[PDB]
Amino acid sequence: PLPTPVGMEIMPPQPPLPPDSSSQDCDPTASLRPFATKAEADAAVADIRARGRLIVGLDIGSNLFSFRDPITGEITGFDVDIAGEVARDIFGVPSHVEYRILSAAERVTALQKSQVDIVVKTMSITCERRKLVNFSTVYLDANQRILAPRDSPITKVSDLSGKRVCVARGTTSLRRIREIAPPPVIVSVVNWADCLVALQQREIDAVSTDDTILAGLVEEDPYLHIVGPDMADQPYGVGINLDNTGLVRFVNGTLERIRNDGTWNTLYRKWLTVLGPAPAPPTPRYVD
Ligand SMILES: N[C@@H](CCC(=O)O)C(=O)O
Repeated sequence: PLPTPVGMEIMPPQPPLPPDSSSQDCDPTASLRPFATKAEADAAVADIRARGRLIVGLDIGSNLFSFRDPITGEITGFDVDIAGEVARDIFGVPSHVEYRILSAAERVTALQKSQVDIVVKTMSITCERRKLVNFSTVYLDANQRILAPRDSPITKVSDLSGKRVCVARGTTSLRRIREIAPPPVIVSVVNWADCLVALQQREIDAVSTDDTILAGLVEEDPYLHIVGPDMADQPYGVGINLDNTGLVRFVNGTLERIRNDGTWNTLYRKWLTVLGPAPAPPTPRYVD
């Protein structure tokens, strides 16, 4: 008897939402400059260092980003390795991490409640989210696209109308699909692996989310392919409690380091060559 994604919901039919120009960009990707001195940086993470490990929110439902490797049994992926570089800067080695398993829908609340130090879970930086949490500079820039079986006629956004499209709850992906007119039948799940299972069992017709995540689903199921135009920019940031500006500055120093010392390029080649040759790392933007 076939696996079933626990938590699969067919959403109530709703009229399309307009594309949001009201609060579109508050310049959301601009973040806080790193500390100039090593001593300042070490002081900003003294509490984490005293706790003995960095507590990182993510889940294991995003192949290539955060997932459990079936051979080693370890949580691994690009987001796991990004978080490990923060831990390296705090402790000297990347090993000192504890994961709190959080769905996409739980990222903001976990940060608000100080249940994790950081979220590294493909977290798009948006103006709406910046009212509630803080973010590092951009560490990867993705774009929303469409994933369908190779024999599917779906190749453009308008083809999704009336068809069953899967998104994880609590994502920008859902908001963007809610703009499509006429609407698709919107099926929501806990995580992106659940969308893959639904498609493999022909319970949906397509998945739409970050092309990075979709490429991870293609790696698991090469019967699928990515189609369609860029539907919405997705600049990933490390999510941080709104008031912990010192940790924002610290993480932004880590990102400056890995953009410039080759680590970012190494991590891209390690995980993301399905997307093509490594681009330059995203250029950071600073408010101050
Ligand atoms: N990156 C988008 C969609 C993918 C995801 O994070 O689950 C978001 O922050 O919601």
